[PDB]
Amino acid sequence: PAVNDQAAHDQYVRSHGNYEAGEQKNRNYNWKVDPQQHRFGKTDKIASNEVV
Amino acid sequence: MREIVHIQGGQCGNQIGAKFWEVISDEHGIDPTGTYHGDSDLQLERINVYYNEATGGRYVPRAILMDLEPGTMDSVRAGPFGQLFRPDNFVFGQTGAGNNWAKGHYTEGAELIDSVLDVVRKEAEGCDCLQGFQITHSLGGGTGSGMGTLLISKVREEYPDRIMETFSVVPSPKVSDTVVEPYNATLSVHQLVENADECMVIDNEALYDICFRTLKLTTPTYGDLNHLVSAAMSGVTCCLRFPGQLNSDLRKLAVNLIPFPRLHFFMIGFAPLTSRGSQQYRALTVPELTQQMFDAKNMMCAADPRHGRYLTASALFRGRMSTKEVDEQMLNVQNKNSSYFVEWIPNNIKSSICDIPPKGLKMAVTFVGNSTAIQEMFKRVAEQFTAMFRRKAFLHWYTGEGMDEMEFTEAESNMNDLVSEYQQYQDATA
Amino acid sequence: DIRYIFIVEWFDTAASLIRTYYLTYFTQDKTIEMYDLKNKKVFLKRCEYAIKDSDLYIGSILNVYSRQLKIVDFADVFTRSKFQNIKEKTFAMIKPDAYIHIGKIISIIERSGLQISNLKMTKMSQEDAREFYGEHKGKPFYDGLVNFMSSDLIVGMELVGDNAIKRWRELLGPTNTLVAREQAPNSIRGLFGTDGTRNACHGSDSPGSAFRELNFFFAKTSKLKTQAFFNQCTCCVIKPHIVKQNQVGEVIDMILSEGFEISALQTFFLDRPTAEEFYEVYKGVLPEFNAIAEHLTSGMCYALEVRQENAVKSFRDIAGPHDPEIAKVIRPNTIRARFGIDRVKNGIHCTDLEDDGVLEVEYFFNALQ
Amino acid sequence: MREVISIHVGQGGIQVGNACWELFCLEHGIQPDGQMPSDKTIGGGDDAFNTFFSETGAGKHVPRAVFLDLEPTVIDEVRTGTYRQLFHPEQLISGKEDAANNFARGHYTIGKEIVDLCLDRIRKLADNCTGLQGFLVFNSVGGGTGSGLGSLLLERLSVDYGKKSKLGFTIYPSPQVSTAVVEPYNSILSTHSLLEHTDVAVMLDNEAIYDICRRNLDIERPTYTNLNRLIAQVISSLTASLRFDGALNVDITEFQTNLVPYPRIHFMLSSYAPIISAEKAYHEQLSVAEITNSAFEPANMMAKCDPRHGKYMACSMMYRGDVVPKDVNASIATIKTKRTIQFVDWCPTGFKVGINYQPPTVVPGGDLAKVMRAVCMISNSTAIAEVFSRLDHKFDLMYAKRAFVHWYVGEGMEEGEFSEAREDLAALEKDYEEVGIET
Amino acid sequence: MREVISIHVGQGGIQVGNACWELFCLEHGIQPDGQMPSDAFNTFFSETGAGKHVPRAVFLDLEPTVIDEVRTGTYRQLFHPEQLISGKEDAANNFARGHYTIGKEIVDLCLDRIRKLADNCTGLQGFLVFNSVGGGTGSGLGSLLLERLSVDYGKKSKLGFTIYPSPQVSTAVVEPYNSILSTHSLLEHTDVAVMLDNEAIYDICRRNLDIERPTYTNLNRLIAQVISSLTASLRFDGALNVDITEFQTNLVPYPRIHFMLSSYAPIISAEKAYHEQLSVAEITNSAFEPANMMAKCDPRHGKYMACSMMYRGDVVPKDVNASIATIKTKRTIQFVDWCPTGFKVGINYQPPTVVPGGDLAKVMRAVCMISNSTAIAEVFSRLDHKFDLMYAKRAFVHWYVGEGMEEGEFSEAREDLAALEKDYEEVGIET
Ligand SMILES: Nc1nc2c(ncn2[C@@H]2O[C@H](COP(=O)(O)OP(=O)(O)OP(=O)(O)O)[C@@H](O)[C@H]2O)c(=O)[nH]1
Ligand SMILES: Nc1nc2c(ncn2[C@@H]2O[C@H](COP(=O)(O)OP(=O)(O)OP(=O)(O)O)[C@@H](O)[C@H]2O)c(=O)[nH]1
Ligand SMILES: Nc1nc2c(ncn2[C@@H]2O[C@H](COP(=O)(O)OP(=O)(O)O)[C@@H](O)[C@H]2O)c(=O)[nH]1
Ligand SMILES: [Mg+2]
Ligand SMILES: [Mg+2]
Repeated sequence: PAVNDQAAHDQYVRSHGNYEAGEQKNRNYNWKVDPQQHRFGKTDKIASNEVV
Repeated sequence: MREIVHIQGGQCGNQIGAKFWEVISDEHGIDPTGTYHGDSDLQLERINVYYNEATGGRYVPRAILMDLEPGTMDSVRAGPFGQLFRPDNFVFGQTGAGNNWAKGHYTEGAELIDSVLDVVRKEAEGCDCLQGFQITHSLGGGTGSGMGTLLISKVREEYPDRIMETFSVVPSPKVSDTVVEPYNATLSVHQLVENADECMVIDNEALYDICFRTLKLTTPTYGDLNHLVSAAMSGVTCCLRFPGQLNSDLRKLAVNLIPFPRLHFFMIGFAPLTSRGSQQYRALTVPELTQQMFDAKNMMCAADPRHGRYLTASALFRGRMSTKEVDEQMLNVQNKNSSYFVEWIPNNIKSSICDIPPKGLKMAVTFVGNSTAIQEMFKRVAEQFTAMFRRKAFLHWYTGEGMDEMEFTEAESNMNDLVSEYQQYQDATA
Repeated sequence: DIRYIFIVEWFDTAASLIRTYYLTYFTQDKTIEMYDLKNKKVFLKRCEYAIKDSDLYIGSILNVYSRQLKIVDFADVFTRSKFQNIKEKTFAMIKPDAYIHIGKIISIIERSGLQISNLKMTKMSQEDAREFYGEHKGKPFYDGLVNFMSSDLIVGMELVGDNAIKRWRELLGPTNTLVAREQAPNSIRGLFGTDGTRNACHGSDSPGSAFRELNFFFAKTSKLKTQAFFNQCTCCVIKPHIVKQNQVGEVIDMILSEGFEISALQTFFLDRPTAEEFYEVYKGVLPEFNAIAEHLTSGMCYALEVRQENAVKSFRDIAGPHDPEIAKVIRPNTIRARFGIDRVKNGIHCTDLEDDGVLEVEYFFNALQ
Repeated sequence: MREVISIHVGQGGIQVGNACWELFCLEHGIQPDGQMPSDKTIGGGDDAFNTFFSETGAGKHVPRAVFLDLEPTVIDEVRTGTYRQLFHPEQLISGKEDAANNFARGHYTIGKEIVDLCLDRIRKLADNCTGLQGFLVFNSVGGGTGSGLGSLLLERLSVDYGKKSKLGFTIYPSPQVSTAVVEPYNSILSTHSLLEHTDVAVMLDNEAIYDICRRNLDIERPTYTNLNRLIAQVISSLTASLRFDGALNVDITEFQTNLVPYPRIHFMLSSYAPIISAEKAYHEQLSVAEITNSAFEPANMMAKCDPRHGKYMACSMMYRGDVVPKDVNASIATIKTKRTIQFVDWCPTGFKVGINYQPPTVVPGGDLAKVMRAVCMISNSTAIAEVFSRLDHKFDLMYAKRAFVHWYVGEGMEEGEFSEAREDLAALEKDYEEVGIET
Repeated sequence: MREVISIHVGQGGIQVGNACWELFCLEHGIQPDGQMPSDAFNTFFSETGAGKHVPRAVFLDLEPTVIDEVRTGTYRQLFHPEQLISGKEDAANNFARGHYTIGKEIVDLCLDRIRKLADNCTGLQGFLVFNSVGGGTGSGLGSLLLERLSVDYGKKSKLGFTIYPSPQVSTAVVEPYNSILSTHSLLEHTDVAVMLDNEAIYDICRRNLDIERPTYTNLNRLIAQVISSLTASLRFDGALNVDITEFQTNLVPYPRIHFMLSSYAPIISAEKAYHEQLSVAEITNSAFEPANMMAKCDPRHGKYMACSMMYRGDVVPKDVNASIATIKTKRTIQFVDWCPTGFKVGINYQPPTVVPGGDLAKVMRAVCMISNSTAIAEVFSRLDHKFDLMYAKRAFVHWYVGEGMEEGEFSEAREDLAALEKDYEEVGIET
């Protein structure tokens, strides 16, 4: 096969942006929160029925 | 004596009820499970105004929940105080209205009325003496304006000597909630005007206008707008249940509000209203209530009152207060705006006093008045309707259930006639 | 998101029927929702309320909307998985030798992170005294110890909290009382203990042993009865907010120092039918009648009995004016002025007259039981 | 008490219909092997999920779907995967010979031996349900095999049942991308069958979908797998209200009477947003105002067309999330005042506001990331004329010298059928122009 | 409730943009990663609901090298993931190239990006745009950007901190052309433009900072402070607030002349700064010193029409007016005849921040001046002559015509440059 390997798969990512079908641009930031959880959004303050 | 029943149709009518009954319930201190827990004997004196009795000592509200779809009905039950309703009186359909007015008045709704017309009959005769009917429904929805209006028309023929009230939330022009808003509203008034003893317009647009400029809140919810109305609805019927200087039943409000046979539409405004942080700085004096209660921004309708003249004015002062101060404030305001009050009806303000104030405050006022300002709300609806009909847009659904083009034309004729006649007296002089 | 379900049952009053629900709990945003087992219809539409994370444990109760409902057992397997390790149950008691310090010892328990769930005080009996220690019968000191157990009042309480049993044990210190002070002076035993057999308190060691001692002293059918003396006495009830604010030890400790002989006290969880009627007398005064009777229903509440010479007058002279907001200005040393914060939560409550008090104290401990 | 019967016909429709069941199954809380999760066996006391599942009396919840395809390869793939244990064994009816993109073959020659079983399957599913609301049918107009079967079912269903609502999630031919070499033919004839039988037709052209994925999701090599989910996510948006508590619910019987101005016009193009990859998502608050503004942006239109080229008749968009009703009122007010987007003259108001309390749930490991606020739109604007005109023009060239018409003549398909079909598309095209002219 | 958007274009503009962000980031209390280690800061940033913040900026350019440095350094987390629009090819100082051949296909994404940001904000005050005329790409793209900006929005104010070429020190060889075409476009679109030529800057650091080897890293730093000095009033409590909108009505005498020259003081190294008191009298004295003009012009060579100077530091107001009296009395600084009072005093409280590893030393007081000067005609005078000489024999002309531009466009620039010179002479004549 003489196939490329994940050890070389990432390198090709950095060189010419050559990927495999259906995979995403990984920038490897520093997530203080877990990407899978946490709804990645902003919440505007909303209390109970204030007219009470 | 002089008791009333409660009937609601469509989710707009039903949703409103969820607050009124919870709004009204607190006043007498009835706990959710029907066990009395109030302080004063006055709290129990007129439990006959809206309630009844049953074995076991637990009370129950007399309501009629009528609609064609299960989404709205299955929800209100689970809410707080939702266990008070008798499951026997529940009635519901299985198909759904789909917002087609013709669908909810002749094709589907007409079939299910017999069951609903049955429930209404027992309560009316089952009481000591029936005073009238109060109903909450939406003029902007297919199931409401179609099936809702059917209930009133049949009822009126049966009980010629009773009065009725309808608190309809007419759809404002800027924000529309149903692409069929024009048709289902224009047709609705046709039947309503003939037999509806009374009808007062409340604008959802006003609901949003009042909150963001007076209460000083950040994000209202559907309950927020709902809460006020349920408090408001008690205002007209507040003085029928508690002792006071000048008691005034629902009819008495009728006598001094409708000068002529057809002009029978009203608008309301609630005060006082102070914000969370502004709840203490404002000083409470009887003159304080008057300014806002006639204040333009306090009117609960989109129509601007300053663009017309008041045919008649009514006011229900709430709580204990010096009798004269109630009047002296009223007359002065009557002269200080002599131009805005039509000149051919002297002494065009009524007053009332109820000694038991709503819990949480010390003095409050509910505004009701028939004014030439309500002219605009029809014209805005009139302009929209004429646009669509010329191109027969959105018409196939309505005509496919037996309706014929002429009936639509006839409804408009009455609609415009009411608007034209209303401005007839605006320029009238003595 | 993440859900825990506790099937619940409510004891209505219209008829003998009883019903069960699910009483779901959204830990994501503290929302409440309930569902009924009969007719399979939605009951509570997932609204907001006031339920605290520590008030949800097997064998506890919490009110919602003037309805008394309590947990029964685990609903789904998912729930019994998370709470299997946390939320044990271990019982505690205080020997009569520490009677004149009872309020203080209670003080540190709350601060530690546990919860005071149940509490009772009674006078042990010789016949059951031997039954109290079923395993130590043969030991040489077993007889002598039993002889001492029948001296004077005993204060009982159940400790519930995350890993409570071990946390309780490390709070006492070493077995012998003498050795504790040399090594552990920050424990109950390092401050109050006197001799080897007069250990400040005795606790539960093993979960297998922890179960029995809890039933024996808090079962529906127990041999120990209240010892409330109904002559020359006045009654007072600690309002719930003190338990929620974690100062109950302070309130109790305050009245012990005055020399009062504290006679009887047993917890009481109560609902509307037994709340309004007790305060029903004030119908014509205290225009806050509904609230004070209302708030009395929410959360645990202690019941107290006090007697020195003149039950009401002598105690009322330190009970002070009913309005706490004005108590501070004219009564700094009185009880409430240190805790009262507003009109409807004014801490300790005192009856009105000496001649009327007796029946009040008889209500809790004679009929309500 | 509301149920809906799901029908899938045609390979491309099969895969798309495949994904949606993963999105729907994940949303409610049902495990892959049919039996509820052991952890929360009876946790879900409320019967909210009835909208798509029917109790077996004792056990799992059987999907309310019927999968059809005249070629065993793709379906046999379905009946060997991890979901093999979910669908009813004897409802996935498979044939013997493929239609080979021969529409005449898929409607007059082979289909007559399998239509009956499909109808029988349709009937038995309904009897269990009590309140049938309507029919959702997926099918790919680009394939002959789907087209012939797809046309037949609607006509058969329209007569067997009657007035029940009918909807179709088709995928028409891309303006410039193509898959087969005879797509112009099979598309035009198919439109004839679906024109006079369906109340609503949706636009999901695949050419735009590829464009949509690249610009936001940041994926340079998209395959059919990514395309399928988006539609599956789109489906949940319209059907979210029927199965969750809602401050303002909208019924499928309520959708029909607010989107079709006239008896003939029953098409519209949809769009969805926001769709932000988890890598670059949390940098924006995702306000109610900005999401709506991007909603009408030409780029995010799921269908390859330019709405600026025409007018708007009526758009019904349902939100989902924690939107504040005033904020919803906040968004619309701005849109109308805008000048770049203009409505048709005879419709002063064209918004149907919808809100919900159930936000989307993210399929694990996918491109999409979780977000509180989401909105789906489907508008019927005069822009759709471009696709119909573009398809029609392509038809004229081939028919100039009867190229490729000999095979369709080989399956009992009358020659004049093309003559009659051509007129209807031309008739439809003239319909759009007449409606848009000002009064 | 007031916000301002930042627009940057060109390598110098991009690099000059980077410099201002380090000062702003370290000024308000945000680490480079974007998180906050536990309402004024809204003036430049926004909140995404949880955690970090997203600066309100947009970067445009045609060459990826400079920008690609950003997305690989320590400031990678901050800027918007997609707002750093990047092209594929370089214009290569062919001013035409950046306006009719390559700029047309990329400006579109720019207009959309600005469209989004304006929606989120509520109090759009104005646009501050940096662009260098000394380079082709930075010129052509900038010109179209400003042209589309005005027509799309309307009356919203704009600011441009351009960078023209030095009198004698030069960077490119075609600077005379791209410089001329820049002024014509910016003349009718940018309300306020500050000259910041380099040749003064090198004289600024060496004369004071005693840095004999200044590098572009340090040069960008000075403009970073000045942006801090001018914007400081918008994001801190003050006894006298002067808003960005309150500049066009205190610095522009006529609709045409809308150019001012910048200058800064004091600048002193921490090794030598702490042996003098730094009194207000001298600090204002050093402000008008001909040495210190941030731009290469001679103040002694012309009139003054208006000079708005913003103190910032702990200066007590009382010293303010007295200093003004000192300036007005010296006979060596003569104001224009028709303007009696030529000052608009502004004061702030927050002391200037010092970035670690910098050259400037923390001072308790400072002055930043932005005033129109009649001398500014010197650069136009010198530049106009240069264009005439090289255009005599159509040097380099055969290329610019190679990107679609017409020959007639160049000629009209010459006439316009003549008009600007004529007006300046007219304004100087006493009545
Ligand atoms: N949305 C979507 N469309 C697809 C996909 N694959 C194929 N198509 C479309 O489907 C058309 C062909 O019909 P398919 O449904 O794919 O296959 P089929 O149903 O078996 O029809 P035949 O190929 O004629 O047998 C092609 O022109 C494509 O445009 C897919 O994965 N997703
Ligand atoms: N003050 C200052 N100016 C710079 C710096 N770097 C570049 N410049 C200016 O940029 C001009 C040359 O153009 P470039 O820096 O190459 O960028 P450009 O103007 O957009 O033209 P391009 O080369 O096409 O990118 C010079 O005349 C300088 O005035 C810097 O670090 N500091
Ligand atoms: N203020 C307020 N109005 C409501 C609420 N729910 C519904 N409405 C009104 O009801 C109208 C639409 O009702 P509709 O959906 O047709 O009711 P249905 O026909 O019974 O389904 C809208 O114009 C709303 O203004 C609510 O919670 N609050
Ligand atoms: Mg196929
Ligand atoms: Mg370059």
